[PDB]
Amino acid sequence: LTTFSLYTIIVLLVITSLYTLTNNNNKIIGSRWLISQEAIYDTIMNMTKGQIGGKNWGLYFPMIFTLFMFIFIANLISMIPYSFALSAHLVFIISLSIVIWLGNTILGLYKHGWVFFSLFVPAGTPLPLVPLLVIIETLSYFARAISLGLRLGSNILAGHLLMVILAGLTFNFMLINLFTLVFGFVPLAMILAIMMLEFAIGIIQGYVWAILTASYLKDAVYLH
Amino acid sequence: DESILLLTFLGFTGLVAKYLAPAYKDFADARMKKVSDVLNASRNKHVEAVKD
Amino acid sequence: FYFMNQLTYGFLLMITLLILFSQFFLPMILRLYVSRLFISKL
Amino acid sequence: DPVSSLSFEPSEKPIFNAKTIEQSPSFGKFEIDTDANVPRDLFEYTLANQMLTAMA
Amino acid sequence: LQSTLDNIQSARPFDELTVDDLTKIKPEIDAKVEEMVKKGKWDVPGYKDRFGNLNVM
Amino acid sequence: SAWRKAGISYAAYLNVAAQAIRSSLKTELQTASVLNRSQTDAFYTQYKNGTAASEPTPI
Amino acid sequence: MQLVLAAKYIGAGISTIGLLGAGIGIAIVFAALINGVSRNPSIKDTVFPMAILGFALSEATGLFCLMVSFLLLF
Amino acid sequence: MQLVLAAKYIGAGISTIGLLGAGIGIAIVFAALINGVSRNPSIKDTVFPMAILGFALSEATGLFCLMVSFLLLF
Amino acid sequence: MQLVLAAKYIGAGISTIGLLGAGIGIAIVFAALINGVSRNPSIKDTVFPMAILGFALSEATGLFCLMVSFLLLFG
Amino acid sequence: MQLVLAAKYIGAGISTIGLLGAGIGIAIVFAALINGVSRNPSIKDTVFPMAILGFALSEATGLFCLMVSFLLLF
Amino acid sequence: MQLVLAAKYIGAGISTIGLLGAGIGIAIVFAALINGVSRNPSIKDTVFPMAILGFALSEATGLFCLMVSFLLLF
Amino acid sequence: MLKRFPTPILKVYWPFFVAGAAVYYGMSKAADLSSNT
Amino acid sequence: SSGLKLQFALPHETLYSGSEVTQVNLPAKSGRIGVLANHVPTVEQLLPGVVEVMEGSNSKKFFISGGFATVQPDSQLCVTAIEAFPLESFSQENIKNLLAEAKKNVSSSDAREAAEAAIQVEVLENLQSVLK
Repeated sequence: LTTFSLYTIIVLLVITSLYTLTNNNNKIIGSRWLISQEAIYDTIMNMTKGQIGGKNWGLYFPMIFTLFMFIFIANLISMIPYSFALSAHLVFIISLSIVIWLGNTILGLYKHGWVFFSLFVPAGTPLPLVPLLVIIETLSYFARAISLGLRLGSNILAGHLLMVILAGLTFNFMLINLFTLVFGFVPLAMILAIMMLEFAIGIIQGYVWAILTASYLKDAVYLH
Repeated sequence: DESILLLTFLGFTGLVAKYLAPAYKDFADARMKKVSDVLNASRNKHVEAVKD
Repeated sequence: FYFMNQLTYGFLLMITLLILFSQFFLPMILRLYVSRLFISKL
Repeated sequence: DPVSSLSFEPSEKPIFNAKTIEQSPSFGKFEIDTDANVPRDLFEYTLANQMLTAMA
Repeated sequence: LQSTLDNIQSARPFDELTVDDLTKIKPEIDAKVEEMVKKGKWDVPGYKDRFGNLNVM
Repeated sequence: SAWRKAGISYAAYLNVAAQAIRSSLKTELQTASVLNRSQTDAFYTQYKNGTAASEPTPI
Repeated sequence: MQLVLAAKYIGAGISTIGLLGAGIGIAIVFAALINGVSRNPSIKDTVFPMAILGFALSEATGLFCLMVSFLLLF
Repeated sequence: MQLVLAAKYIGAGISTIGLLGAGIGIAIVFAALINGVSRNPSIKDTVFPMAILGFALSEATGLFCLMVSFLLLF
Repeated sequence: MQLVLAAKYIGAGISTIGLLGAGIGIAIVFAALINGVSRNPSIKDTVFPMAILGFALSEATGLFCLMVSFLLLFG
Repeated sequence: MQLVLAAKYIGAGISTIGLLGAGIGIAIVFAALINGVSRNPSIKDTVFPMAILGFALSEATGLFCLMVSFLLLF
Repeated sequence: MQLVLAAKYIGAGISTIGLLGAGIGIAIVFAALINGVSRNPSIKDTVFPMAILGFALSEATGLFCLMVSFLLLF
Repeated sequence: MLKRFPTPILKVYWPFFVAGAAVYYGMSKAADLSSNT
Repeated sequence: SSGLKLQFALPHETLYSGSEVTQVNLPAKSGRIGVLANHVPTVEQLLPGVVEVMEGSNSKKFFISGGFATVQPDSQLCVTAIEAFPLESFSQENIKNLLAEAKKNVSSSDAREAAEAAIQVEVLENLQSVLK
């Protein structure tokens, strides 16, 4: 058995613990636990309605929902001090980005094929930089791939280990002589600010994931 | 070494119960009263339309 | 070490939440949308 | 104000000073240079036009 | 319509009605929900006006 | 130039501009509407709180 | 061999100041955020995620340095 | 041989901070973005497509030096 | 071992000036704040919590700077 | 003797950060594009080739820099 | 151990010049203060407590920087 | 519990599933080529 | 709108009033500004110079004695000014220069006359660019 797969089971138990215990007997009125999910559904709905802007825009709206929520929930469990890192396995998150990027390329080649390679020319340019504009495009084409993964877990792995080693700060500050208890309130507020940063580096970075791959969905579905 | 981050967590959640909980309470109460008032008013309006 | 472990159980739970949230959790709120809209429009 | 050729009206027109012009709520909607005295000259232009309209 | 008025008088559960009771009183609700999912018009038009989106952005 | 400090108001600045433009007229095209448009004939008289009088000067 | 751990330490040190480029950048976003609202108060919620979104794109660039320090630290 | 990997460690250290102005630069695009819509509200979803394009290209400046840090890591 | 902690100290030295953009950053935020109240007087209490938002997270990046200079000084 | 390839690594480290200026540079080629075209919305097709003109031949100079790194790595 | 105190000395040397951007930022604070009072003399010493407060806490960054240099000397 | 709806995930979300299987095969290549480090 | 509504207005004859137009070109306080079919709502004081109005038709060349260009937020640009002008016929060099020398002479007088005569010299020398 692995603690990581057990953490994924805890994630699915919280997923059960977000809607079933939320919904009091299928009521119209929309209780307080359901208002948050309503706000999430609306802020993803109105987002990707304007983002990809397609006639077929909602057809990937569940996907752009469910790719968010995993990062939304897995950065609500590692927030506990006595916990192990959930999404800081960079092989896993970068491999997720690889899966999403390759699914985008297969979608674009199944939808467009040879004219999907018409994405390489953004605008009409004079001759001595017409192919070069393609190349820096191709140079960005895997950079479109690699960065979004290599920009999520490296957030989270930078956060909590920080709160490990700066806990070691409190193991290096409150273990020297007794006047360390005098004006020793500012590392407490500093780690407080780091936790304020950590909720941001979970939630807003998950939204960054969502918005960047939503742009990539408009890239792969629509040829410019 | 790890219970100090737990102490920051307990103090932060105490500040959350001080600050964030009444704000989300008032937001939920306001949206609840708004949706309930509109849903009652539309029903009363077409009850009056039935009377007309 | 646990590349197969994390990758395989991650694939399983990704496709699980794909089909799960798709078939369940978006239209269970879309029912609330259509219900409130149909009562308000009468 | 000649309401018709056979009727009329004594009419009032307010003038807002340029102090009010920066204080206006629907004013930052309009893009304006801070470094050109545009309210302090447009108030004069407003005064001149409203005087000309009132006279004519 | 007098009986309709008396029916509106004492049968308004405007704080406790079930959306499953709405699907039961109107299967047109279920039909529009399922068709709205299957075509993919995940926009709910004419909802946001009187029922605001109350989201973050 | 420094008309805002020393010379005219901006309405009067454009008034002097119009007097220069119509002063730079084609004399074939300088109609009577142009000269009557520059027929500065208004007389201003500063009164006081006791309704005193200033000179009715040509503005 | 007595230098290579010291080389890891000072290579971590020269890698560190890249967060500088975050710490300036995010600022002008907030400065533009003030010039999102000083000249246009009625649009600020429009840019209230849209500014801080840019924060999360700039902040992460700083966050893409110190942990490049840390792998050389560990 | 205890010195050459030491030098490639510090070479990864100096090849880190090339994100710096790029970590500035994406933000200044965002700065113009906050002055794009607060000036012109009805271009909000016209520039924001290409600007987040110009984000990624401004990423494409200051990212590859980062992986020059990683390939010299190995 | 006659060289490693000395290199640790100079590594804490070079990891101290990266909060340079602290001393710029928050300050130039305040600069626009001085602009924000100047061209718009009644927006000040509107913007100053947001600006103090534009303070707090804006400086903590530089904190990371010296905590590298706090760690390689000590460990 | 051990330094002739170790120094190539640190030369690759210093000879890569030129894109830094590109991370400053082409950003305003987008950002002045923004506050330009927010100022005039229908100048866009007028300027977006020209901007993607003024992008490309201003970027590739920085793309030379790590190229000087590449030959110094191999 | 003849090297380590001298290294502390040059470490206090390199950890001194962080006040460069501190002076730059407080100069930008007073520069915008002059430019704000030039367009708003009427509100001069209501902004100025907030201006000097942000000045205080913002120059405190470079103050903490050179006192880190002070303790690194010791 | 929850009303199960036949929402399109097989006739719509095929290529991301294909990409997941291909990345599993690439992990087979990787964990049979680079897991002995 | 496709194109733009130009309201080119004068005290004696408002020439254009919501005329559908592609481009206006106007000397404002920031210099010569060309504005196309869309623009930010923007208020500018207008320096006396050459306004070129390009439409679906060709581009007309007028002189303006200053005024205000205001972009009404429905993309209705209102030029509110005083003087219209032909191609070059209303401009005559002997009329301009002989007055300009006298205006340089009156610019040596008292500051009420001197500032105004300096303005007049500026306007006639801007009209020398209309003489071109």
